[PDB]
Amino acid sequence: GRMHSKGKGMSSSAIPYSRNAPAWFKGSSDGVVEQIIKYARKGLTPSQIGVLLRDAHGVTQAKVITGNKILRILKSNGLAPEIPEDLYFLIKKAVSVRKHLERNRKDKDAKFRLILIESRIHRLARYYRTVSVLPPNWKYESATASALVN
Amino acid sequence: TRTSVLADALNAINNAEKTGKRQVLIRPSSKVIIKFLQVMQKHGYIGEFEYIDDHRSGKIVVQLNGRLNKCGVISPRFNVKIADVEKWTANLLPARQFGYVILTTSAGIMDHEEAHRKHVSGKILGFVY
Amino acid sequence: MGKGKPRGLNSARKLRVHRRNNRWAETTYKKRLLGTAFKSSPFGGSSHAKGIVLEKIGIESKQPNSAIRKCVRVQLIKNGKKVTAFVPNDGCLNFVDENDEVLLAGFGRKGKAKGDIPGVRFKVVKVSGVSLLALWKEKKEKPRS
RNA sequence: GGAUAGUGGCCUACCAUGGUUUCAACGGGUAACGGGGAAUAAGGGUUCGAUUCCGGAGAGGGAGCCUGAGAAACGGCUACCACAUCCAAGGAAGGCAGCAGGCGCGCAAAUUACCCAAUCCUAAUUCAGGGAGGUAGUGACAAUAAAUAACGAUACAGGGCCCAUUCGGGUCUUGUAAUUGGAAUGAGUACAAUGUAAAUACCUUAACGAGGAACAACUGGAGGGCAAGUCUGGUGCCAGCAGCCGCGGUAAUUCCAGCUCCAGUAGCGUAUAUUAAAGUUGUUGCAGUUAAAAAGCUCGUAGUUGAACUUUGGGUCUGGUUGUCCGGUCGGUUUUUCAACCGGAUCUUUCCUUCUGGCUAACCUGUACUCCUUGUGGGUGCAGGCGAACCAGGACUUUUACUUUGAAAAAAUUAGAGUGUUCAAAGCAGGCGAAAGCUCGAAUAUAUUAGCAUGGAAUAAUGGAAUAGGACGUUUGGUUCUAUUUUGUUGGUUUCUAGGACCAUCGUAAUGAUUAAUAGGGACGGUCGGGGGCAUCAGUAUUCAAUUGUCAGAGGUGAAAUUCUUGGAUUUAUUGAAGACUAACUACUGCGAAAGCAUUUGCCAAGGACGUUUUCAUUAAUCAAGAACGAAAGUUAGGGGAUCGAAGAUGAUCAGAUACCGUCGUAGUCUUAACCAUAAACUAUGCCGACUAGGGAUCGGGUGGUGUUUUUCUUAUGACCCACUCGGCACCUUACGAGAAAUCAAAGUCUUUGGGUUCUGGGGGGAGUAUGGUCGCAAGGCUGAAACUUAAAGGAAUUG
RNA sequence: GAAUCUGGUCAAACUUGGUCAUUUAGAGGAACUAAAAGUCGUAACAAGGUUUCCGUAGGUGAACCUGCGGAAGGAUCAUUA
Ligand SMILES: [Mg+2]
Ligand SMILES: [Mg+2]
Ligand SMILES: [Mg+2]
Ligand SMILES: [Mg+2]
Ligand SMILES: [Mg+2]
Ligand SMILES: [Mg+2]
Ligand SMILES: [Mg+2]
Ligand SMILES: [Mg+2]
Ligand SMILES: [Mg+2]
Ligand SMILES: [Mg+2]
Ligand SMILES: [Mg+2]
Ligand SMILES: [Mg+2]
Ligand SMILES: [Mg+2]
Ligand SMILES: [Mg+2]
Ligand SMILES: [Mg+2]
Ligand SMILES: [Mg+2]
Ligand SMILES: [Mg+2]
Ligand SMILES: [Mg+2]
Ligand SMILES: [Mg+2]
Ligand SMILES: [Mg+2]
Ligand SMILES: [Mg+2]
Ligand SMILES: [Mg+2]
Ligand SMILES: [Mg+2]
Ligand SMILES: [Mg+2]
Ligand SMILES: [Mg+2]
Ligand SMILES: [Mg+2]
Ligand SMILES: [Mg+2]
Ligand SMILES: [Mg+2]
Ligand SMILES: [Mg+2]
Ligand SMILES: [Mg+2]
Ligand SMILES: [Mg+2]
Ligand SMILES: [Mg+2]
Ligand SMILES: [Mg+2]
Ligand SMILES: [Mg+2]
Ligand SMILES: [Mg+2]
Ligand SMILES: [Mg+2]
Ligand SMILES: [Mg+2]
Ligand SMILES: [Mg+2]
Ligand SMILES: [Mg+2]
Ligand SMILES: [Mg+2]
Repeated sequence: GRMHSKGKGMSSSAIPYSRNAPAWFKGSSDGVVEQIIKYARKGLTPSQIGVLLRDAHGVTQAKVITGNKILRILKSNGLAPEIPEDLYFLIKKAVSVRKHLERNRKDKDAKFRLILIESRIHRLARYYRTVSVLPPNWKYESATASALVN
Repeated sequence: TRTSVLADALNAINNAEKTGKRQVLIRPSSKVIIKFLQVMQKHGYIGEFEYIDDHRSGKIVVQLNGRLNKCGVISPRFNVKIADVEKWTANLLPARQFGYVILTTSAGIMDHEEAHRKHVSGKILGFVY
Repeated sequence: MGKGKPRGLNSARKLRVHRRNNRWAETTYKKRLLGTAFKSSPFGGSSHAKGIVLEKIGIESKQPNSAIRKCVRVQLIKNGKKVTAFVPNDGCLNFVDENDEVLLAGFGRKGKAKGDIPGVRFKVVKVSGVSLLALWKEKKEKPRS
């Protein structure tokens, strides 16, 4: 029922019956794979990619048409970034609150949230470290996190 | 989180059977559920049941018979040492006479009478009476 | 509801530490674990206590009833503590007399006041080696003075 | 290295900086020796274990050691302390926590008895010894077994009744009488002999031994709890009983005495523990809206818990195991007509770990083909060769939990089989002959914690191929080997080769990722908000002051007063400053983790829901430690101070009133920089999770309506109607569900007790105190006692 | 092969301090509890005669009062346009 707030939504994508393709929506596995790896070199993330693939072009899922997911495509071509997609988007937000707090000493409910986002990261990092994506004995935080971003 | 699906399922059953619904829906739907239900079918606490494949997780439709009274679940799956079955079934079911204690084991998911014939115990799941 | 307490197959410790540390609000268990009996409770956590009649008191009782109760302040031998013992039966503090060795008993209530005698937790039994009931009923006689 | 019998930080040198810890290290406590066990006794348990067995310690303490196989012995020694003996003062001797005894302590516990005959033990040992051990004494520790009359007759009453014109015999059976009478009995003594080491006592008896006076049952109780006195005398709120309730002021059923009577009975009471009762400690199994009890809120590490998914199904035979079908039989037994049930072998896209070899049992065989009913009934029989019929060695095992039967868990205990100790409690005895010799026994079970054994593969975890450095092998090269066996035997060097190991390259295979949880995160989209920070705008308000104007009061009043100016205060109007607030809308509305948040725009980041054929793929829920915020008040330190306004003054009232009201009015209020960290921070309802019932609404999202109206002609937005939907906030009725009820659709799905997790409570007080932490500038917080005290404190409802 | 004796070593105990724990006199203080029942009021319970409460400051002769904020366990589930 959400991680942090007390709001219990099911804002959700459904996923249709067919693991198989919706045949008529054409293209190819390789053509879509080449389509993807352009966007992986343009800097766009799996989540952005798959929106672009879906919205304009005829893809439903890369999972469907290619067999591989997307990150799994990108990894196979060496275009997945060091710091994972999701974590990176939190590490960005962290910085964008740590920055806002440095200016605003007196601002409590942002300090509150910053303590959330920080914690959310250490949930995800601690996940990723145990997967063996990020190397362990490596903490993803605040001072050096600004450098990890840029 | 949704923890013991089996329980969370059997709870819906127990609510359904209480009101006298002729059927129930059960979201998550496992092996254990189905081998648990299968057991209820072999004794006759349960009618047909129809395992939907969401191209996904599970989902079941049970047909209740008006025969279930309680579709018990005991919660931390206690290991049972063969003689200790008698103490579980004594403390869970009404009477030496009739009832079943659905226990997973080496043999699969038996009831406590079948598990005595076989001479093979294990963990408990639930019961029916 | 989950019903408060944990239920894991590996909980145990969070049961067994919880039940150590709730028990402590069970007044039976607290006296046993903290030796109130020994460290306090005039008698040394003991059935009885011989103690010298320091004076024959009359104790005016609590309300509803009204009677002066005819007791004895004692000096418990072993501990050197002073207590107040009741003397059962018609007179019979007459039979107790003064500066006698008096064997005491708990009144019944595991400490505490027996009924209306406010601040008396003990019954005399043996006065200088007899038994008050044996005197009172006069089946036995006192060993002279 | 040293030592030790020996391993070792056991000791020493030199070196390194480890080791344990919230899965409670360390410390403290223990009225703690451990275990076997004990009591309790549905199940789960609790408490106890000094104490008959097994370990361990100790011999007043603490040391040190001799001898010795074995001693850090103490019925050995050395010493020092502590205690004490014997003295001719120079010096000697000591150690009961062996037995007996005594003191002392204490509520609390035995005789300085007789013995080695048993049981065993020791030695130079048949022969000696043994307070080890037995034998008594004492012994209401426990426990076992059971006398305290029985049968008559006569004499007075109850019950059946042959019949009941009134009786009554009483033919038949029961109870009462200091009648009376016959018949036993060990309680005792005592020759004897048993018994016994000798005795006692027991079992056995020569001889005596019962008549109500003897050869005598007490304890407690007699209103309720709780079995049973409204008997007789006293007593008279006393004296007393009374676990609790409570009784007692002249008929007290509770005190105290007689007779009745009850309960238990050679026992029963009392006290303290303790177990049960106590589901009042709760794992099973409690409570927390209000009764005690949900941390103010969120985060959060450990913990604990954690969606679903991978081998299912069908056949084919083949072993049992009881009901059946008759007893086919001399109340028992062997098959079939049949059964369910439990296996086993397999075959099904299927390996059960695989080989280097031993044994290949067997025929898949067919080498001569026939001992022979016309035959595929039957076997002397050995080159290719089915290996499961076993070994005996590799190779290397994903590992656990879980469960199985097994091996082990000393005996006594515990349950329990066998058995005439007279019965038992027990004990390991016993049983049957010619009664010349023979002969059954002395079980079985438990104890589940850990380890070991083997099966099982559900459950749960864990693991493997996604840089494949992956898997195999007719690879073909290689690279590093290792290395024994023959070349006569040693030292080589290189082979052939067979085993490692390691990069290549050629092939083989279906080459290798499960979902994508109405889990979660994260991306995107449009939105939404009185969410927060920082910045501005207003209203308009109150205040003072200004200038302005107008000449008696204006304020206040709670009913009523005081109190203020007039040299127009007030009132009227224009402003100014300051620092406040930020109405009306404003709601069973919104947002916020809470606390809390409404004038404005702007900026700053954040956020929920929503939608989503987006992406990761277990990241998740709750959480002791730790944190973040956290109303008001308070506090330092600043700014301001309009009004109210803790303090104060002060005016009335009342028996009085430093209390309301009255009037004024520092501190504050407000703000800024610090702290504080609590509130009825209250929905007095922890969080997550699912599922149960309708009604209609209610709102923030979203669908569909040739719907209506807007009207700028079709409109298209907007705004409704109506139906259904995800999200939010609350009501109505029945409750068949809950609940003590009030009530509650959650406080339901709970004695038909188990989804996950955190926390809190265990009569009331004493007390949120004492103390100690710890935190604070302090106030205070957090943490948190008992002694003592008390029978009720509550809660909810009913009638008054 | 004795007494004797030079280093070690084990280390009682004493000496004179230091330190934890448990006990235990203690003048005094300051409590808290029982109460026969006395003074002073009469706070709360009825809108308890200023509605109760809570938090928190100040003050008092005592209950108590008064700010501020909060809560109804309130003396109200109610004013529509
Ligand atoms: Mg949800
Ligand atoms: Mg969370
Ligand atoms: Mg009185
Ligand atoms: Mg060495
Ligand atoms: Mg001890
Ligand atoms: Mg013990
Ligand atoms: Mg012992
Ligand atoms: Mg002792
Ligand atoms: Mg011993
Ligand atoms: Mg001694
Ligand atoms: Mg010694
Ligand atoms: Mg000895
Ligand atoms: Mg000795
Ligand atoms: Mg002795
Ligand atoms: Mg005794
Ligand atoms: Mg002895
Ligand atoms: Mg005797
Ligand atoms: Mg006799
Ligand atoms: Mg009597
Ligand atoms: Mg009487
Ligand atoms: Mg009665
Ligand atoms: Mg009596
Ligand atoms: Mg108990
Ligand atoms: Mg309770
Ligand atoms: Mg409460
Ligand atoms: Mg699972
Ligand atoms: Mg027995
Ligand atoms: Mg003014
Ligand atoms: Mg609004
Ligand atoms: Mg406004
Ligand atoms: Mg905490
Ligand atoms: Mg404030
Ligand atoms: Mg005042
Ligand atoms: Mg609090
Ligand atoms: Mg609370
Ligand atoms: Mg208490
Ligand atoms: Mg020396
Ligand atoms: Mg009023
Ligand atoms: Mg009053
Ligand atoms: Mg009042």
